[PDB]
Amino acid sequence: ERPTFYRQELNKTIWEVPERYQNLSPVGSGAYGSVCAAFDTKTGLRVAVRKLSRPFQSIIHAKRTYRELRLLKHMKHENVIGLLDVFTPARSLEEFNDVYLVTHLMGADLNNIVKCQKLTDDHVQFLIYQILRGLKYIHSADIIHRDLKPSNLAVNEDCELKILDFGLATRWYRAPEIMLNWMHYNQTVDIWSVGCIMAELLTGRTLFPGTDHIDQLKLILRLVGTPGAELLKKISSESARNYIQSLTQMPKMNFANVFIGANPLAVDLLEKMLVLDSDKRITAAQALAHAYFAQYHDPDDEPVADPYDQSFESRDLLIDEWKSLTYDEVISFVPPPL
Amino acid sequence: RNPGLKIP
Repeated sequence: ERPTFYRQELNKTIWEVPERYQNLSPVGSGAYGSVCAAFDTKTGLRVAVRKLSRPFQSIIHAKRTYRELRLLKHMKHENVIGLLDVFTPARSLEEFNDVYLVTHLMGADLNNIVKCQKLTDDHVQFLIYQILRGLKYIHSADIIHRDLKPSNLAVNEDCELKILDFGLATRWYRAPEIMLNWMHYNQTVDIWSVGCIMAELLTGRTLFPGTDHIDQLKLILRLVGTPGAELLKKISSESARNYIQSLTQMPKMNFANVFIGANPLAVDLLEKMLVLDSDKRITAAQALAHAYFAQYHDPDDEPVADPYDQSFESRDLLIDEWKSLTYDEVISFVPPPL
Repeated sequence: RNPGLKIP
């Protein structure tokens, strides 16, 4: 059951794909690889076909390719990007060179939505709900996205949302304890991101649009107050604690003064997401039970994920061993039902 | 969500 492939050259890139993928139109390149928009004649969907660039040129890249394929193959949730297909033209491991990934082609991200209409409070509830729904699932497999932001959130005409682009304007949504490497971060780094996204959808302004890391950190600390003793004790870097102790202390602001005219339940949830100490931020699963989502919360329709074995991260392997493991993941892929 | 969001 190996498909028929056809080979063509678009840009300076060669594409060898099964003939089910028609009218390949290049949509750009980068470190993530070349991407073409295409038509999937088997499912009738428009898809993105992503060809990885140099997936096995180093130990580092070969392991990175394996990590990506394992992760994408595990994500099965209606609010998270899923893998429609993965393929190689190679008929054997010894021919194995190229990896292609296929996803549903996403027609608009959250920024494109905001540029075409004014969102209602109900739109915001549903968008944020779906982010938190997806995160509960991601976090339940001990995955941290690390890079939530509006450009990584796809939205369709029915206002249905999907989390895209798992990690490994760029800093504005990032938690302060990883923007400056204060500590080993938990998954509530993503909850901070959701807070920044939510505040921006409500006010129409970026919450913390700092230029450099320091300028940004001061805007954050102006809203949420400077770290107290309990948080300082959790910061590993002696230099970080010394920098923090040099700052003039600042109390937390009253958010109702910052977000005047927003649904008080929305403001209340933001207060629970944008807490400086990550150990006290609301989790995705708790946040779904917040009164703000009462129209959408359904405890029996907020699934968790299967356990995700990441013990490969501590394996020290040869470049061709990472390449062989990736090949197994390619040949063992089962497509989703439809 | 019933009425259609606008797409660019």
